[PDB]
Amino acid sequence: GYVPAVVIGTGYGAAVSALRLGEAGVQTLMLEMGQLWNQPGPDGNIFCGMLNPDKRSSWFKNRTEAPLGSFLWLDVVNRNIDPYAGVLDRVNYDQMSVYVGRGVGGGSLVNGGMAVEPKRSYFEEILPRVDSSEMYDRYFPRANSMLRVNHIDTKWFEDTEWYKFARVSREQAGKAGLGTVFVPNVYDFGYMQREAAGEVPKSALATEVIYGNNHGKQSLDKTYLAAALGTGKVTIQTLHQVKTIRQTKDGGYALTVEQKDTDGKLLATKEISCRYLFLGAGSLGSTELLVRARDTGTLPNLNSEVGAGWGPNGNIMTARANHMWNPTGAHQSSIPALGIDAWDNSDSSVFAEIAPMPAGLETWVSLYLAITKNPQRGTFVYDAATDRAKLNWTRDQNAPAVNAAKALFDRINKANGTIYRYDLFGTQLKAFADDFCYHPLGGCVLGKATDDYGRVAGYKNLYVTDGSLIPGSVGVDPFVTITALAERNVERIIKQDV
Ligand SMILES: Cc1cc2nc3c(=O)[nH]c(=O)nc-3n(C[C@H](O)[C@H](O)[C@H](O)COP(=O)(O)OP(=O)(O)OC[C@H]3O[C@@H](n4cnc5c(N)ncnc54)[C@H](O)[C@@H]3O)c2cc1C
Repeated sequence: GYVPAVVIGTGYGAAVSALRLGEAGVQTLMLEMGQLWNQPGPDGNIFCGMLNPDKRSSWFKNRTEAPLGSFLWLDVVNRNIDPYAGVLDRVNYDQMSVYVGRGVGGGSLVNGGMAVEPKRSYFEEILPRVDSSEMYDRYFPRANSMLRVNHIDTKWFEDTEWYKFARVSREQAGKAGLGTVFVPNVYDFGYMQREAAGEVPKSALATEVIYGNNHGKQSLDKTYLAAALGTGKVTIQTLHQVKTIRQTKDGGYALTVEQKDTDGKLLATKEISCRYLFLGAGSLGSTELLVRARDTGTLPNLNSEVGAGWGPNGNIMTARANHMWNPTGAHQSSIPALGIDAWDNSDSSVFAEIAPMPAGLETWVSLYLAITKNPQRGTFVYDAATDRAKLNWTRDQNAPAVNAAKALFDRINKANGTIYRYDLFGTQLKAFADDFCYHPLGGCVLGKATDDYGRVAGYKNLYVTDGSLIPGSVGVDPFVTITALAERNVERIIKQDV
């Protein structure tokens, strides 16, 4: 039925939006297509780990997959599974696979927790219509506080076997003149210490992250969404996927919403209507809803910019083979702590996460997730035949990202006399994974598909809140930027529209 505000999804944009709506007294319903992850499974844990994947690992696939970079060591643990409403969805497009979370909390359930503010001068370049002073003065600090960002104890970091992998890359990078930075996180680093001491159940130190963390990680269900529920004005319905959006004849918006079980069986189709409609379905999900609505004629006044301007945050994965005297360790925390910041806003810019690997024995490999500045963009194009958005991105559009990553890591290899690994990303020789994305950005870009606060052009009381707003790149891990921009946007929307 009717409810004043509906929020589609429960990731970062959605969670911020719902909390502030509820605090403003607006009764709000959040619709999430995945599960509320709170039921102990067959091992007594909510989530499966990376060395024991099961159906919970995967959104409707029939076989588990190894985390990218890890196939050579983790294919042995893969198994056939029944298609199930699991937590991590590998979404396959023509020449790009985008990985997204599915559940109450969205990507916050599956991500590495890295909570980083973009460089102000880069923010100013990518979003020149946005007042950067309020972002840096007000909204970024608010986001970091609410998200419960915290910082690793450097003495513990320096001492612990669980971060040897990070220290090895730091030393190697330093021989090339390259520096590292500590990366703040939403994973409780005090908890992580006690894990190493054998004092509390392990999660990051038990090879968990990408299928969820049973402990330690402050995903959005614990932070913004808990607070939203606490207002008394917000509820969350799960296993509810919004399919269509239209503008009702008498005002407001109406949604068709499918309710499924965890096996994917359709239980019901419901119409839900509202006064205020907020899209927080992610870069992929929000954009799909809007291209569908435009091209099927249910939101005919959407503009041509809906679908445009997508990029993978310049994501490239690569790996180096260490010398035999530089082992990375059998025990690697699943939460990154250091990055290589070689980001100067030029086209050679790279911000690289020093990524753990989950094998649990010594491999001598250093793994990196590079974030680059690549101007190429893709477009989501509605396919009416299959009722799907398709992402028009081709692999050659990642050549600038590969080139930037390669130039940086070539400097490190030259300084150390090391070589790449070529075998971590399939049988063909391939040192740079260039057809995945963890950080999808764009599709409904701020100021192009929307006004400067995410109001969808052509419509009143229709808002986009999430990664689809970002113009393809932020130069850092994106969730803090999504969160801060959503804080800015919803405040203003409530003040002027609600
Ligand atoms: C492996 C991995 C590692 C990452 N590591 C980091 C990191 O360390 N730091 C960082 O900053 N970022 C990281 N990210 C990226 C980060 O998680 C995303 O940028 C962020 O979650 C995007 O937030 P969002 O609000 O746009 O959407 P999401 O968090 O993707 O949330 C969208 C939600 O909407 C739901 N949904 C979608 N369509 C519908 C629909 N039609 N109806 C109902 N519900 C719908 C989804 O199921 C989901 O719960 C990582 C991501 C992955 C996958």
